[PDB]
Amino acid sequence: SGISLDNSYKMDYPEMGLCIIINNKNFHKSTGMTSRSGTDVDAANLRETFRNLKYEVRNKNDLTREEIVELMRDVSKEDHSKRSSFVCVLLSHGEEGIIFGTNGPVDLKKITNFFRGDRCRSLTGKPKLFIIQACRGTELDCGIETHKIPVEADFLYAYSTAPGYYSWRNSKDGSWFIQSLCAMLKQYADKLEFMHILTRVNRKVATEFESFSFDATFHAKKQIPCINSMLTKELYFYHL
Amino acid sequence: SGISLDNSYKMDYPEMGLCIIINNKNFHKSTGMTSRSGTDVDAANLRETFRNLKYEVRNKNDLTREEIVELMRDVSKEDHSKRSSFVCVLLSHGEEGIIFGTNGPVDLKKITNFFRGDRCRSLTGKPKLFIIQACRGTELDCGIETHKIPVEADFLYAYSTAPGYYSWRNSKDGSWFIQSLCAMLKQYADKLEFMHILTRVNRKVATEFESFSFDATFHAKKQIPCINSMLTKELYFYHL
Amino acid sequence: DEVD
Amino acid sequence: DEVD
Ligand code: NA
Ligand code: NA
Repeated sequence: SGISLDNSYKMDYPEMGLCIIINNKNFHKSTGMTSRSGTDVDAANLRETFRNLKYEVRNKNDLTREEIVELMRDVSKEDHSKRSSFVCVLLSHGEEGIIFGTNGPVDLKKITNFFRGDRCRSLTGKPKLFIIQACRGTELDCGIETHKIPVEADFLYAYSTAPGYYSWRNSKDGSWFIQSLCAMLKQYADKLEFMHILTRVNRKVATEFESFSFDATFHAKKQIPCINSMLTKELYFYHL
Repeated sequence: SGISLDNSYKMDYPEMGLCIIINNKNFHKSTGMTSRSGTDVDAANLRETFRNLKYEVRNKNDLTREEIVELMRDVSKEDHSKRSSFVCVLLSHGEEGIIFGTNGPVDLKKITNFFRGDRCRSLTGKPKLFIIQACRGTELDCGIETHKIPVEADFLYAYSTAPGYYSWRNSKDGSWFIQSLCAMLKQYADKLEFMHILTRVNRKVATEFESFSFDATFHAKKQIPCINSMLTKELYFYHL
Repeated sequence: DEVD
Repeated sequence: DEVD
């Protein structure tokens, strides 16, 4: 044959993979967590956006911390042999390292570990994407006017906000991070490598949103998402 | 004029910026921290690699936790108006969130905060790069055989290892992460966007290194670095 | 606008 | 090989 190169993840398996969207809007009264108004906008837009990329989307809504873990354990035991990648979107409350089911928290690690290269063989060496719209702490950004591969390899964490910070959601328009994520896939999935799309998403969230509140503490705050890439090749949502 | 586009950081200021390399090899006996054999290989290679990119490199060696903070506070009060970016390389021990000076620890946040867009104006909107060769915990990877912008925006954390994990260093060859980082700049800085270079660095560290130890616990372990990008544009080390 |  |  000719000279070959292997800098990109193989994305021409018969199927792109599963997109799991976990949309948690209403929380058990006993936890003291408010309903996450507007997250249905986020859920519908993701579904539509990942449909266009040819992912097999499964929306789940108002899952308990047990149903979250069981869903993920079940999904990690399916046979992904014919699938190119795996995407999982978590829409919910949280703290650093943690996402809330409707009745209490789940550590992100417990979820992701299900897909470690050694625990989910049919996904070994395929890109596993985790998109997290949740709080990562309580800080507010005031802005300024202008043994062959690691088990942990091949993950990409697309964080809505920086470590330790609040994540912003609009009750009519959806969450800043997700509006921008879907817009930028619409417009750039057939042109840009994923890392360059997230960078666009970063710039949009950072440049075009400023919170508005009657409460001095919460008014005029900003957000910058966090890309955590343990990927080992470049990731394009198209193939040749 | 013609149609313009602004998806890349402006890198044609008169100067590329400062590269601060903090190389900490010998630690006060009272801390109980072993000397980091081989880190001088890392220091020399970085220096040479960032020299080739036209950065003003300043190596500092065996800094105390007070001298680290004072160095950074001083460097953040210089006038970076004529500089394109800022790079800072930390070679040392650590835990999650923390790097050790020769006599005790420093929180990464205290260092980086000096350069928040609101505290270091002459670097606002320019890319601030932080390259960290240090431990992030104690786990071992066994592998598997195959208000206008956020103050926190425009940072890139290039982590040697994944969150919670050990970082590996070879006493003759240098640290896996840094050998690969410098190799991949040599070879790709005049062709690839930075994110795509780090992805290459990830794949190299993940594919070509496996620890070797007489101690069963430490033998045959792996590593995958962590890219944390809060960047808002793409970053090329050349200009047109 | 609300925080999650 | 050593850990830092
Ligand atoms: Na958000
Ligand atoms: Na290393």
